[PDB]
Formats: sequence, structure tokens, C-alpha cells
Amino acid sequence: MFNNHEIDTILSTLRMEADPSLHPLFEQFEKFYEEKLWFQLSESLTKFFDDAKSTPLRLRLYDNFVSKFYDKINQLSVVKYLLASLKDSKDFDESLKYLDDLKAQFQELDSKKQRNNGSKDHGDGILLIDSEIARTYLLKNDLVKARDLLDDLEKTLDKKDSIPLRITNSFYSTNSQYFKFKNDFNSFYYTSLLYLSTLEPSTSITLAERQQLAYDLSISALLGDKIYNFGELLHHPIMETIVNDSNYDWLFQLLNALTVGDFDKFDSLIKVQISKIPILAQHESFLRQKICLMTLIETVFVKNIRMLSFEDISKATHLPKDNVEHLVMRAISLGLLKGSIDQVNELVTISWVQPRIISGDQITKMKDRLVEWNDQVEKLGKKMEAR
Amino acid sequence: MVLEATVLVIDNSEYSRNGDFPRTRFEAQIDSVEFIFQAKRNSNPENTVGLISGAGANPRVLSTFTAEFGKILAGLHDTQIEGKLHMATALQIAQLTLKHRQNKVQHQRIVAFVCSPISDSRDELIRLAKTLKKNNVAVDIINFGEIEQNTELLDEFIAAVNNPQEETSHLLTVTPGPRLLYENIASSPIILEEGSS
Repeated sequence: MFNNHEIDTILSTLRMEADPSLHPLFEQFEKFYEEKLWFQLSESLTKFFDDAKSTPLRLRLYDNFVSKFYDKINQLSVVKYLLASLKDSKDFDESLKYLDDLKAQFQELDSKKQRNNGSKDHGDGILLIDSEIARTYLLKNDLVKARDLLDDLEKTLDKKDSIPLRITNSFYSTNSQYFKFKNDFNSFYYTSLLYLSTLEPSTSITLAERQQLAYDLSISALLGDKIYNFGELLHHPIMETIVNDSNYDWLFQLLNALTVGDFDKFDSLIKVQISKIPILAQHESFLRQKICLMTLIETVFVKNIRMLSFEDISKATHLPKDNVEHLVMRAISLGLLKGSIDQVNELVTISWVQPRIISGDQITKMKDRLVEWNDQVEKLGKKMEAR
Repeated sequence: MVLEATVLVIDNSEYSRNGDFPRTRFEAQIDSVEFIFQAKRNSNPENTVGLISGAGANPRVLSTFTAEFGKILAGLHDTQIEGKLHMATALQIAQLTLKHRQNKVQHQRIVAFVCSPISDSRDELIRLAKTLKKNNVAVDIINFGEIEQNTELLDEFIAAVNNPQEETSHLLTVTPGPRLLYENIASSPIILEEGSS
């Protein structure tokens, strides 16, 4: 329609005295393709509030606007679009043609300063094209050539960074797709946590990217044995932003299967469309080993005695004494517990390592314990004054 | 005419890079500060001009009162090029700045160049205008480029501080014609009716 004709002309009137980028023919072209209010391409500040309605296949005219765009606004504004806009269109062929013609510090750097690539708002094409090429071969070709150029991007971020997290979220988006195609869900679990923390403040806070991310958070939480099991799921509003059905209900069954321990819950917790992956076959017994063990630690704890026996663990895990020392020692070697197991006397000594999150039960209890320490020191302190 | 303290408040916000002046208007204010510097320094034997940037960089100060233009012109290139303009907290920075001037007999005056209108409410400017009026602080407002897309939001700030031209409350409106930048504020009653140019 005339939305791009009337609004951009008023904005360009301030952005330039005599508009070089206003062509009566080019303004009529945008109306012929997109007749709706949402346009795939625009200029000035209108393009920030209006994204591609369906697919941006008409961007060929957006590249020609750059020649007359310099006299209006500096080239920092067109880097966030184009190459980064074609990623949403799922076409790497038209984007690759502009990657080699620009590269880094060739055509983009003459009089222009360094905005630290394209992470947010305006920026240059120095470090952004190197990041787009890393994700170009990652989502198309194999992962061999993707990591070779990813290490130069990772070493650049660690050597040089900026104040906002806009660059980190763009960097975590590259690694999020790298560990997704691999068989390691432990590194993919920690990678998705850093991507989710920086996604909420800025850099595409819309729910379009959160639906595809929540699907990966459910797979990384069930399979990943690294950080707790369900503990991190309650911290971030993951299940609150998605529905409870269409294979998203299995996250709720994780808390009920680990606390209760019914064998029928684990068999129905994951069906054959998922559990066919061999990773779960090895981690099937690694999910319930930590929760059943940490539950017995806080139960037996009175004052100085955290000690456990084999019969207490054999009732919770429903396994003989051979599997008790196998599963617990694996969690101890990872650094979760400092204790050990005595096979002769049938005693298990466990120290205090795990911070034991999800508080509020012991806050009222530990408050009176600090009063006991405050009273003993005060009573012994007054006795040292007289004598 | 007499000794006075001039504080220049620029606008680093996103609309300050527009084409009201050729090339980039963000680089246009480089000549605006230089024009005021050469006009005020040649009028009186001892005069200093301050610089305060309150848009997008937080209420910081690029350069305070000084007799040298070297560090003033250099700090304009590397400062924040985009942000949000807030005139409520920016004018309060120049109020405490006037106590740091050279001579206590200098007239208190604040010159602010407003590019784009602020998004904050105009109720804060009512109490802010009464604060500068009790201390006899001259307010110089230059509104250009924001009159086309919006009405002037500082008119209520001038109405409360309203005083005859011999004291305070100097409001200016620059005509959006094909005129040079340093010639817009030259014809305006800023450097006019002084001792020397």
C-alpha cells in the first residue's frame, strides 16, 4: 500500500533534506508485491517495527537501495537486514552471494567505525558475516567445516567483547544449532541455558524463537544428567510459555517419577518415538540415582550422622548391593558428593557438597540455629570479661 | 555584554543523526559549539563554555568549563551516537555545573539544543522551571527539526519560567529553510546585543 510511501517520505524528509532514495517508480513497486500492512522491507525506523509477513523474496530491491542509502543514513543500518534477514527465509543460496563479495574489512571498512557486527540495531559486517558463514554450513553442510570457522569467532569474543549481551545471544545461537545435531546432550544442555538467559532481555524476544527453543529444553533436561534433573526447569518460565499437551507433558512426569519411583511411570514417561535414541538407554538409571540418593541423605540427617546403609538404598532403587556402589560412585566422582561407600560393614558415609536448592523449609529452622550460636558466644563472651 | 557562564547541552539521541544538516547532524553540532566558543571567547577577555551530553550516554559531562577547544571538539566524535533524549534530568546537571565556574559574578545561563522531543511527561518540567527561576538561571531553548512531526513539548517549561527578555526565559524557533547551521543561531537573539563579536 501507501504505508511505505507516506511514512518513509516524512521520515526521510528529516533524515535528508533532498531524499536521494525516494524514487516514484520504486515506491510503486513495493505496493504491487505486498498489499498488506506488514512489509518485508522498509527504511528509516519503519523497518524495525515491520518484519516480513510471509517470506522476504522481494529483497532484491532492498540491495539496490543501499547505493542511495548512504546519503540518508550510514551503512550501519542495512547490515542487520539482508544477510541476517535471509536466515528467516531458509534460503542460504541468495545469502552466500553477498557473503564472499563483502567478507570482513574489505568493502565494509573505509571511513566507518566498529559497532561490533550485527547483534542488535545498527552494525557493520566485519564479525557478523564470519558468524553467518559459521551457521551457513552448520544448517546445510556437515559440522566439520562449521567448527573450523567457529573457533575463530569464539576466540574473538573472548578476546574482545562489549557491555551488552546482544553479542553473547548471537554467539549462543550459533552453538545452539551446533550441539543439536550431535549425540552429546550434556554440552547441549549447558549451551541452551546460556542462550535462554540472554534471549529474554533483548534480541528477538518474540515467542517465535521460544517455541523451537522449548522443544530443545525438554530434550536436554530429560536426557542431560549434568545439572540436577528437573531443578532448572522451575527456575526459568519454560513450561509456562508453552502448552501442556502434544508431547510436552513428559516434563511434568519427570518430577512425579523421581519423587515416587513407580516403575510404570518411567515406562510411560518416554515413548518409542524418543527413547529409541541410545543415549537414554544408558541414562535410564542415571536419572533416578541422584534423586533417590539425595532424598535419603536429608532424611537420615539428624545432627552429625549422614551415614547410610545398603538396605536403605536397596529399598528406594530396588537394586541389589552390587548396583548400589556402581551408581552412587559415579555421582561421587562427578563432584556431587565427597563421601564414599564401605562394602564390608555395609555403611555409606556422605559429606556435604550439594548446595540443596529449593529452600524455604530450612529458613525458619536455621534461623533458630543462628540464635543458638549467638547465645553461646554471648554467654561465653560475658564469662571472659569477668574472669 | 558582561561576564556569563555558558553551558551547551547537545542531543546524542537517535534522531540527532538526521539530515537537517548535510552529511550527519550528529556531526553538525561540532560547528555549533565552535561557533558559540569563538563568539563568547572573543566578546569577553575571560570566558568558558561547558558541554553536557544527557541523551543515551546517561547524565554524563563530556567537558566542563575550559578555555581550550581541543578536547571539546575531540570528545564529540567518540561519544554515544544514538540513544534517548531526556530533558528533565539533563537540565539538572547544568544547574550544579554553574557553581563550578570561574567568577561568581558571571550570569547563569544554560543553552540547550533539542533535536527530537522527549517521551517523558511534561509535569516534571513544571517543577524544574520553578527551580531555575528562583535561582535566576537563563534558559535558552533551540527547537529545530522536531516541529514538523510533533508540537513543541517544552512550551510548558517556558510558560512557568516565563520572564521578560532582560532576565530569563528565552525561547527560539528556527525556520526550516535552506539556511546554514551557524547562520540559524546567529540571526537569533543569542549573540546579539552584546559588547563585541
